[PDB]
Amino acid sequence: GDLTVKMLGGQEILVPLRDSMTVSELKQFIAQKINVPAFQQRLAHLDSREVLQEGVPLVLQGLRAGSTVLLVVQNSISILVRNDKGRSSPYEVQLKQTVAELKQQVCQKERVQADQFWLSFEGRPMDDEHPLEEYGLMKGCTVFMNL
Amino acid sequence: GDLTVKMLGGQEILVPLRDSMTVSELKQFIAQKINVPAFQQRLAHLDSREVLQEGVPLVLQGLRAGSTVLLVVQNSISILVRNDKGRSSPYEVQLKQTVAELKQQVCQKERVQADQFWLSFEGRPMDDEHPLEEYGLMKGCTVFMNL
Amino acid sequence: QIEVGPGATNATINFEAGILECYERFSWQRALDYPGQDRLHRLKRKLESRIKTHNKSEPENKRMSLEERKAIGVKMMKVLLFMDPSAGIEG
Amino acid sequence: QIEVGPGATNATINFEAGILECYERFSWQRALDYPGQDRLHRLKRKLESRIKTHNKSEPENKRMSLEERKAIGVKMMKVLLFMDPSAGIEGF
Repeated sequence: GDLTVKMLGGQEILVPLRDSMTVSELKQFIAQKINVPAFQQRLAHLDSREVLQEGVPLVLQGLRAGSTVLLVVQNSISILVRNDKGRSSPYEVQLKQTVAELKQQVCQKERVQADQFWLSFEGRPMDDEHPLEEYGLMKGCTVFMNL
Repeated sequence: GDLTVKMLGGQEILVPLRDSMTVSELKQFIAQKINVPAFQQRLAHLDSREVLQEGVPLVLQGLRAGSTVLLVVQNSISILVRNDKGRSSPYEVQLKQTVAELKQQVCQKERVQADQFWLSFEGRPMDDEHPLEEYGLMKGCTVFMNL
Repeated sequence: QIEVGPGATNATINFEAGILECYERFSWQRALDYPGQDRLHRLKRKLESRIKTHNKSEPENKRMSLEERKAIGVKMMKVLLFMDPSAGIEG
Repeated sequence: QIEVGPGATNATINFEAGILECYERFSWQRALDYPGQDRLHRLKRKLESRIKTHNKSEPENKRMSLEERKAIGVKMMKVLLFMDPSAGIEGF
């Protein structure tokens, strides 16, 4: 078969999936064809509005030759936060998201509570309610954890 | 007591209402203060973001001396739609709200699904994607449920 | 610059139509300041001239007026604000 | 027009802050055309100057960067678009 992926600027990508193909695979195909990495891609059924499930073949989610999927691209950058022992660990973060949410990401990434540390950039403390753009993180920049 | 109605542009409107007045009485009050009719007003708590319940006095919904209420004005109107059994039922709608949500609205309002009936104005079938300004509805007029 | 394909002029028509409708809804709350109100009006005029010149070069089967472009404008605005395609439709 | 009072200037700063965030997100879809992309950047710069002139004549306890002004902007946009005050950060 063959499936159409539409985007808000009228692009339409024609991705052909046959067997048990997975939405991860879909995102990868479209990623190659549009130079936008699979994680920066949110996909949803055209009108069924249910955001598709990951590990499952698309052919279960009622996807078929002729169907249409909408792709919206969310932008984020990759950064590093480093821990008390000094090991940077990567993270994919959205600039509008809150710090709290990065803070909550570094919790379960490094198994700690979020009541314990500062979180600082350019040795500037980062307030849990503000968004990350406030502090101007860039690609591959490095945030600090302060117990 | 003293309650502040805050609108998007920073205006605040200090309705002194201790009482046990309902929300109709509040919308009426403010409607007198800023010349916007009760029907064109949506309201919610400032932090609870929940839109207030009509039947209940505002003293029950945890509004206190110095509370805060958000007021949004929507140039919309009021209308009747009447069902197969012949009983009319009031509905406030947005001119740009489309007949699709007016349909889904009378669904649970009445108690039926959406997939069965036309909906008509002046013996004109109404088309699901199209909005309501299309069909020139005025104050208080009447729409028909076509089984 | 960002590289855009064909149909970016059209989808920019629609996106800025919804931008206009946002303003309009805003100024109903007596919230649009005076330079911004005039920003609303310049936007509307410049948009309608863009809409007629654009619509002339499109099929009658896809030729839409300003007020119906503004409705797609809102539909693309809700997906942008909630970063969900699941907000385009009754969500 | 209308009946606009003081502090509509602050709310228009914020409103536009969200308009800009909207153009930004839009452009991520390689959907903002070239004149519109320059419209986005002109919006950003003239917004930043309006924000610094504004913040200086306000309390430092209510002096906000463009990037925090854009969070309020998106919030008032979601309440206008869904015509629900219940959409500021509770409606989805």
